[PDB]
Amino acid sequence: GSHMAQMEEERREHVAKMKKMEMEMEQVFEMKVKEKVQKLKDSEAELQRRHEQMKKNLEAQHKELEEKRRQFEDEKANWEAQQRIL
Amino acid sequence: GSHMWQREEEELKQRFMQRVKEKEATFKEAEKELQDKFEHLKMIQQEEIRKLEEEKKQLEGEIIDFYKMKAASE
Ligand code: NA
Ligand code: NA
Ligand code: NA
Ligand code: NA
Repeated sequence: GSHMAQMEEERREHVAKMKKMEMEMEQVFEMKVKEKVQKLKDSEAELQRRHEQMKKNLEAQHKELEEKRRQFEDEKANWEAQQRIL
Repeated sequence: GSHMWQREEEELKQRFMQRVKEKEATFKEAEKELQDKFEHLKMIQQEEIRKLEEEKKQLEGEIIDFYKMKAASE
């Protein structure tokens, strides 16, 4: 009767509601995964930037030491050759 | 009826809640692995820094001995 027809219209509205809800929730979830993927890419990029900076800093530190040692050995060998009395 | 329809809404809302939660647990683990890999590489470079400092200090001591010998030689 009139209550069955009212409930049938409510049932129809519910079916349409679940369709829209699922579709829209899927769109929100996709944008959520898209944000998490970008956050993870940023994290790796920052850590690789820090690693490259420290790597280049260590190369400079090694080079400066190698230079000072090379000049010290050259000056010591020059001195030795100059101290030969005979 | 009306209560079953409300329950259907809640089941879908609970589904997405759990789906987002499991997705978040995978991202948290990928970030964890990422942090461990780069922490490992950082430790190695911090030991390189201390070895370089130690080498610099050793070369400075050799230079002192050499200069003191040059002054004491002539
Ligand atoms: Na973002
Ligand atoms: Na001579
Ligand atoms: Na699902
Ligand atoms: Na260090």
